[PDB]
Amino acid sequence: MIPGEYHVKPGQIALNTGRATCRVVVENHGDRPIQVGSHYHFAEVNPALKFDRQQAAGYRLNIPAGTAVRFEPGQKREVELVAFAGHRAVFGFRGEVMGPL
Amino acid sequence: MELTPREKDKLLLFTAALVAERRLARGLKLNYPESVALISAFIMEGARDGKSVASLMEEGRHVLTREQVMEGVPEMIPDIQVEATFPDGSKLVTVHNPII
Amino acid sequence: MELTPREKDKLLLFTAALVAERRLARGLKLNYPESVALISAFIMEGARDGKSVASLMEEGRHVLTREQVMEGVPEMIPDIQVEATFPDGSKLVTVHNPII
Amino acid sequence: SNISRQAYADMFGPTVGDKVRLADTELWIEVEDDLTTYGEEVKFGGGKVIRDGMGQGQMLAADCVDLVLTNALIVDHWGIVKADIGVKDGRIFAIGKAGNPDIQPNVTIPIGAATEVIAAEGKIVTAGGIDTHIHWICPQQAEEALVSGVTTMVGGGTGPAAGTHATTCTPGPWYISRMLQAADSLPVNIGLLGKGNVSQPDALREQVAAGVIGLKIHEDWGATPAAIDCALTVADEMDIQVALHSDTLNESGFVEDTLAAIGGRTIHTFHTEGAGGGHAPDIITACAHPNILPSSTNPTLPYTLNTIDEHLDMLMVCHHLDPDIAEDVAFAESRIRRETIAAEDVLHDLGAFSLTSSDSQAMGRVGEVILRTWQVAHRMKVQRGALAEETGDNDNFRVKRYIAKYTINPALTHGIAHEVGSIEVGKLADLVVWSPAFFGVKPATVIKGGMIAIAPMGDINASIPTPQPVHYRPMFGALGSARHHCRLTFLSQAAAANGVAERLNLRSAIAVVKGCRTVQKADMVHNSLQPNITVDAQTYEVRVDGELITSEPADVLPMAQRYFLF
Amino acid sequence: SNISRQAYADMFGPTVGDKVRLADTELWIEVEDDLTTYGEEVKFGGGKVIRDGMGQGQMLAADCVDLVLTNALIVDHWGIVKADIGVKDGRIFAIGKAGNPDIQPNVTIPIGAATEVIAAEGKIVTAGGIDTHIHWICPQQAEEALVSGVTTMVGGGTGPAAGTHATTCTPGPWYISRMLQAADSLPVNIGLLGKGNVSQPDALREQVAAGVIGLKIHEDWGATPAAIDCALTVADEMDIQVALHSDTLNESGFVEDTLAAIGGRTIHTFHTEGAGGGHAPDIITACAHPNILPSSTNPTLPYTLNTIDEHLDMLMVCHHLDPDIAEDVAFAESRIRRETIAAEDVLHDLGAFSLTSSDSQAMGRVGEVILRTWQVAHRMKVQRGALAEETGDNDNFRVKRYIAKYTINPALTHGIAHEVGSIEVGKLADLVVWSPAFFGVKPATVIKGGMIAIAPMGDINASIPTPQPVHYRPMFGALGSARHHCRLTFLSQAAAANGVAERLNLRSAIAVVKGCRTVQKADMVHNSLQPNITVDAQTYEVRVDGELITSEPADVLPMAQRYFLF
Amino acid sequence: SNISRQAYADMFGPTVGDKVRLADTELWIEVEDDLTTYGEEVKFGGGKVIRDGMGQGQMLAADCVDLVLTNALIVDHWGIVKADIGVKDGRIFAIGKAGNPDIQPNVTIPIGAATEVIAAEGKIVTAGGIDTHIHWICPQQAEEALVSGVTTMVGGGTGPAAGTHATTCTPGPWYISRMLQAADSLPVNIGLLGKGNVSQPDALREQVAAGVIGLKIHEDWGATPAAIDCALTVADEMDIQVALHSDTLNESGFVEDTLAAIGGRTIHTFHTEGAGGGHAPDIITACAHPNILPSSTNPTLPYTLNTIDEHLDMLMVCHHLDPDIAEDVAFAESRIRRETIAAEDVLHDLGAFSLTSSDSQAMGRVGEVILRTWQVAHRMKVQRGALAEETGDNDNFRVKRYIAKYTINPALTHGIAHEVGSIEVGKLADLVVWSPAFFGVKPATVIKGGMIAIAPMGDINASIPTPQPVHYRPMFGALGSARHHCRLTFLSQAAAANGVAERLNLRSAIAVVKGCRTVQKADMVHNSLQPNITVDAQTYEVRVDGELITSEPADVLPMAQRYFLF
Ligand code: NI
Ligand code: NI
Ligand code: NI
Ligand code: NI
Ligand code: NI
Ligand code: NI
Repeated sequence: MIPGEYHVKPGQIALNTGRATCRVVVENHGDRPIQVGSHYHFAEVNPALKFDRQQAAGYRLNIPAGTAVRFEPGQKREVELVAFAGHRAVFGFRGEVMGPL
Repeated sequence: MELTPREKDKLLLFTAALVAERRLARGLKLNYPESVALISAFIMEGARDGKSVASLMEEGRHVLTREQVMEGVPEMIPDIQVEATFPDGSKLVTVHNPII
Repeated sequence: MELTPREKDKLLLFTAALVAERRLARGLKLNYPESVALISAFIMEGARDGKSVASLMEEGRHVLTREQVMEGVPEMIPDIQVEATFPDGSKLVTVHNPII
Repeated sequence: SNISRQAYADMFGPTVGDKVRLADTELWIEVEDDLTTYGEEVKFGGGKVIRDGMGQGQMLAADCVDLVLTNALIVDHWGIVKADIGVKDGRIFAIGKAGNPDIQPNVTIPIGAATEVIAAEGKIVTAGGIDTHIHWICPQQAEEALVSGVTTMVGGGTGPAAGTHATTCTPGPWYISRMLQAADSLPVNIGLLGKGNVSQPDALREQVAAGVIGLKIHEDWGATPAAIDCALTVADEMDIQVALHSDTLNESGFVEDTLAAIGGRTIHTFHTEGAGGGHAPDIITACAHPNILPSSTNPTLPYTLNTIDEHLDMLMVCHHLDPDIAEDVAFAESRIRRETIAAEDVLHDLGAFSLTSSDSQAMGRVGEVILRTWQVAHRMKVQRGALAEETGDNDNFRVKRYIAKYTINPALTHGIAHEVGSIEVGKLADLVVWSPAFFGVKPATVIKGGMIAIAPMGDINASIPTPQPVHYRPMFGALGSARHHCRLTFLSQAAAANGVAERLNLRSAIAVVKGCRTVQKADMVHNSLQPNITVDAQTYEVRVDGELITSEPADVLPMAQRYFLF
Repeated sequence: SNISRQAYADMFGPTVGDKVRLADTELWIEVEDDLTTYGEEVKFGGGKVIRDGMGQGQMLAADCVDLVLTNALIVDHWGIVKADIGVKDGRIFAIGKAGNPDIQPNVTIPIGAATEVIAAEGKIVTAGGIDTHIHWICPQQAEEALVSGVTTMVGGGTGPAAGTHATTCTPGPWYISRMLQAADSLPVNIGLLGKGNVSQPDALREQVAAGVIGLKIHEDWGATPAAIDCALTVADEMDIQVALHSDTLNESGFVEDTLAAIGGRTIHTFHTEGAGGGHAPDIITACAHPNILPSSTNPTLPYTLNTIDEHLDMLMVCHHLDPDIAEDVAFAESRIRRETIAAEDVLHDLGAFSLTSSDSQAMGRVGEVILRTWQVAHRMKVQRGALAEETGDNDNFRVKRYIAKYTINPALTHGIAHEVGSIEVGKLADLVVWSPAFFGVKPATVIKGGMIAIAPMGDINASIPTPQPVHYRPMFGALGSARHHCRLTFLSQAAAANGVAERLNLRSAIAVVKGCRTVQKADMVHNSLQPNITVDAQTYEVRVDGELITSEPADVLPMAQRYFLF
Repeated sequence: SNISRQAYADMFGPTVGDKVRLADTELWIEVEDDLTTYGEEVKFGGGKVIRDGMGQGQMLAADCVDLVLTNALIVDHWGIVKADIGVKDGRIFAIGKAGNPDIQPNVTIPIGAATEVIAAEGKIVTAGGIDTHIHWICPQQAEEALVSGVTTMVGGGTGPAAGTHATTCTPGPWYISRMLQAADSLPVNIGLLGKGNVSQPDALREQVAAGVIGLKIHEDWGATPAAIDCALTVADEMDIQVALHSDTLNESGFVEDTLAAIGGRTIHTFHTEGAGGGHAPDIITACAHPNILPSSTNPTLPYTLNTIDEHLDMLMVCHHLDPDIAEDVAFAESRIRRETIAAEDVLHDLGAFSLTSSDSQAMGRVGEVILRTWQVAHRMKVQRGALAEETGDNDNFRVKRYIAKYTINPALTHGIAHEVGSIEVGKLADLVVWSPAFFGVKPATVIKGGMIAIAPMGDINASIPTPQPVHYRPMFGALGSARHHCRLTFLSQAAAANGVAERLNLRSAIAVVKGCRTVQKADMVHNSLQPNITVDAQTYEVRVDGELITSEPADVLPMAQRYFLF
């Protein structure tokens, strides 16, 4: 008896089902660590991250909502991305889209 | 004494810990508020004696064991936090999983 | 501890009873508020130990005698009432004519 | 991407099929549905979802909510579901999925620059409680009730005066006017009860036009068939409710004569089991009638080992009774009966008793309405097993049936269900957030009208809000003009019409009661049973359809010594 | 039907010829009259008298009282009588017999559906006290005074500033305006004193027109004959009272020169015995003049064993005096004299001193005006026996003479006796209910303006209001808008005329002072003695008509250690 | 007549050339000038100077001050001088010589019948503090801050909600309106911060027009270059300030990209050292730019032995971070660096960091802004000796440089220096009186708007105000309508224009912010250094012009265990 205890049913959940995904290799070319959040528009991440921006366009990281991927200075890695949904209008970030796509 | 609202507030905590220390001494298993009070009060006195934050984060895990508290109580208290005036001013002490 | 207003209020009662227990121990005859506090505090601790309402209505008549209190005090206290959390929840204990 | 159910439960709170134990009871709820899109949950914090262009959109204030409660597990009479809750202009705006539609799918609750966030993952959210048996003996009862999760208090009184000590009545226009003025300073919604005992109807209509939303008929002011009939005729004309504490003495008649005076008209019977007052020993039979809305007051909930002992003494002090005056002492064992006290718990479990209430500082504990309601549900589960309505391995139906007793049923009985009482679109945002280990006992946050009004708070000077001592302190929703905006004073339609609010210079928002006369037992959510119930005049045994209804007293209850300092 | 006197006293409280001891003193009051009809007493509770058609009638609100205090034993300057008290619209409506004239005889106070009841059987009811020497050093003094039974506070100050620490003065229009605004938040009636020390009358009239109801002339601001004369000329023109703390130093003259400056005009002399301030060592002779209304402040009441010791030190901290500066220390033994301190008690007993007051946190205890007044009466009875006016075996005359010193005499001196000060028809219902064992020490209920404002209250969450801890808590009469309705801010006639209340947006009810200039010593109820009194300049002995007036210090007093925790 | 300097210091407080130690630190101030005429000092008390015709004149109220603080030792950014201070209509009227010109020479502050007196001889008087990093987590923070000497609080929040726990933002018109209403009940001046994070400017202008005087850009709501640019464009149009907590994660760019987004526009950078938030590990370089006004928050002030240990844990609870989620735990040692924490103290000493602030209950202690600022000055004196600007054997320059960090510099940064922030003619009379032994720790009196609002107060029932227990209690300046008159709610010019005050029925006095866009680092009083500062990306060492800036952690500090009960 633990007050307020959960009895979670075993297994797993599949995240962002039914949306396009793509993998891209990213290298942190800066001298300071950079960490990226689950819903940030990946194409507009800090310019010290070198990768193919045009592929990442309209995508975000395919990871649990609210988690992050960290890139130490020099670090190279392959990430998986999932496309944005809703109206697919991108506002903010680096101010590179600011409208639909 | 010119007591500030925060000093008056900690007097409330010390008194709740006096209630718990007496019950522990009669040999009762302590409940939730009693346990949180007793451990907090011990850390405030360790800061008054001048112990460091690091020493207290550790000693605070040894004030009460699972056998001196009611069932479910160790799980209701994942950590305890309390601030006190150390010789080098106010510092926060966090004791994680204090009841083992 | 998440103390509710009622828990904070009972802390006031426990502290007034600490004032009375010390004076009783120096051998003074207790006054009105001191007596009401000392007996009330004893019943709250009996409910924490798990005594029943009926046992406490009785034991509460034996905490202080007429020789340990000032003149007129037993007459100023026809009964004492106090509520506490028993194992089976809050219950009211009424002690009639507690000072004989 | 996949994540295991266990890490998912840890980050966003439980989802469909997961079960949670309520506090330290034996009751388990199972999540019935989840309104999210997995992967699209909103979570607030550094590097999280709710940020400009991400989970937060570009809309102006009018197009987004003021406050979102994220990942809440709702428990209400209509379901136990995982959802985001949106609040706008002090009201519940939507139960659904929150976020930014520019990049997220199926967003129903839009988050913008104007949106504040309360993170509810891992917590349970309920409506605020509604206590309809308050004696206004002191103003301090409002904060004690608010801390326990009760956000609306209906009752009568003028302070610690003999009349109020005994009865929920605010007598007369002058006292009704002073108490409506004092109500602006209290952080709970309030409606007042006038003195219903009189056989001249005009003396009644004057109280209703002054502002009361109801009349209490109490035997200490003479609960005679003439006074009962007069109060009900006034109630039918003015759309107000009548609360009854009947003639215990059987001085003017027996229970069937009072039932005959009522004559099928809607009435709320207080402390229907009878220890708190009413025809001895059979007022409990009133729950068989379709026009009776029956409540219990809480010292008899649930039946335990010290119940009877404590009761004989508390009878005395309340009512103004002499223990030496043997007439004032012969009626106690006619009033306190283990037989009707044990049957009352079962009647709650079957749905024949529909509301729970305090009877505050007048044989009832103002901060224990919710906790005792759950302790009765726990004791019924342990003794009678699953209800017949129950589906699945969980107690969801029993939880819905009991949460209805201090939320929607009292709001329906009193004519205020259009404003409060359940988590439904358009109603006042009075919400209580609970962590599961303290469900029903000590809440984490109490929201009045869309602002946090009281919450547990640690050291004011600390570097974070969590260091000791942590105790309940009033928040911004409880202060001055913000409090006036986030609470309601309920008035009768006549008072509202006569401009009582402008004349007394009332500062809070006003709401009007309506629908008091048409509500009947069949309208009580999950609690509409009309049993064929009898009480033996000599032995007092209660039978429903010839079967003896009884139960065993607990020696120990949950939501008790594990949580409280004294 | 017959009932014995003893069971009758138990059920309805004492009646004609019965005696009651006041607290633990040696004072006994005897009931002088009883306004009831035996058998027709009203009593509230289940099966009792106050019920529809019985002791409760069919009248509309306008024809019945809002509140009835049943079976009260009144103690006031005019009598010690058993009666019911009726309150209507916040005022005292009748002292008489309550009930329903449809079935009861000789009913003068009608009870209806609109009537609340306070059961007073077995209790004593007095007017609320009136303290006229308050230093507004902190707002917390109002609740301490209210708890003790004082419902009206007259004084001056702006908070804990050197000027206010020393003197009862609210200087100037800006501070007077801010303190009138702050007064709406305090649960007592208030009137303010301006700074009377100035020789330009216009600087005075500006303060009065701003709202003060009086001027204090204090020696720390220069109590010179020019300033005294100027303040009295302004007072005669504007119908306001002058309070005087005279030139202790004899810097500008001796007592007869100050008496000459006054020139027969009405003045209230504060701390007339002189330890609290005034011409050393003979300010006490001022009680011989017909235009002087003399009060004592309370640390010297009654004279006891530790009196002198404690005094030397408290002189210091109040006035802003250096214990090293020998001029600031040579005048203490000229100020503190056992001779005038022992005579002051006797002068109270003879009626030559007419009012008692605190001098709060400025050599005086704000919560001890009433308790010390009774302790002086007890010590005088024990030392001098019965007064000459006394008839019967009881101390009724001495009780009337002393209760007048903190009720009617201060209201007459300050021009507010038309509103408050005694239990008389038409006056504000500021009433205090005492149980006899705690008479003068801790009241059971304090009523402000017809609403209970503060009372002893037990556990908020308890099943009844009586379980521990029981401590004084503010009630509905002390909250927000209800408090504004149940208190009075007193203004001068000029301020009232200039619309000061509308300009500062004052929210409480306003009353105006009048009759300050015509009151004289012969008007002090039971305290109008003008003795032929002398003080020996070297030995300081006080003589009245050549007889030495003195008394013995108590080692132990009643209303002391039996009641208080610390 | 002659008097020795020592007896003179005892009677009137110190004069030119005398030195005073501040509390138990090693800092000494030396009196630089004295505005009195020796022999003509005003002193209040029996037989003293301030009396009718003497030190008190014949002028009407309009020609004299409401309040005089006598013989005060002022400590402000402009000087450490002995002078009398005159207050009139709630504002500072003159710093000079008080008295009666009819008989005294060189009187600049006239004392009349309308003048109250606070005796300041022997005490130090400062302006009230101004804290610009408040999270409105609970209303109790206002009294804790007032007790410490802070009279103006700028911040954002709606109560204990996740958003407010993390960020100083009051999101949206509804919450901004409710918090402006709640602000009338708090005894401090307040201005509110809206949610600055959005890339649609209209959603910003709506918040400003609703009443906020500033926008907070916080990384938990997305501190991206698009949101930063949008908030600054709105700020330049509406004359409001922008406070920044930058992107710690370097997710959208590094520090130079955020510096590039800002584009030379005025901005206030919160917790500039970076432990409280900001580009890791080099946000500290922001103090080199002329358009950046940099503040520190207080848990890192000064650097001591337990600093680092306590910090890792407090990071967690504030921001909504998982200690198990390694991304939510890898950034702590990137955030908490002994290198930047030790350099921050030195940067304060050199004037490169200009303001100190709390970050209340969100990694900062609301009652420790002033005390920690002095503890940093003490530790810098002990470690680096005298500043270059210092003249004489005293630390006057260092005291002026540090007192500026919580008084005038925050008022200049936020556009409110026209109302508050320094003891200068025409500004609001928010003053704090300190006895030297408790300077910076526990004040003797806190004056809000010309009325004492809170002060240490002994036993309410005592014969004087000084007997135990002595603890801080609210005074008349903190009550009801008087409080509304003595506090300011600051609004943006647009809100003021749109009649927000009349529409929300705000009761306090209103002031408008102006001058937020033109203030730059060179305008920070005594704190205008723009160092050529670098941070090593791997080792994090801070260098200014190639010299390593570092310091040693204290094991023991003054203004600590000698004063506090816990
Ligand atoms: Ni009842
Ligand atoms: Ni009731
Ligand atoms: Ni005096
Ligand atoms: Ni005085
Ligand atoms: Ni920050
Ligand atoms: Ni912050």
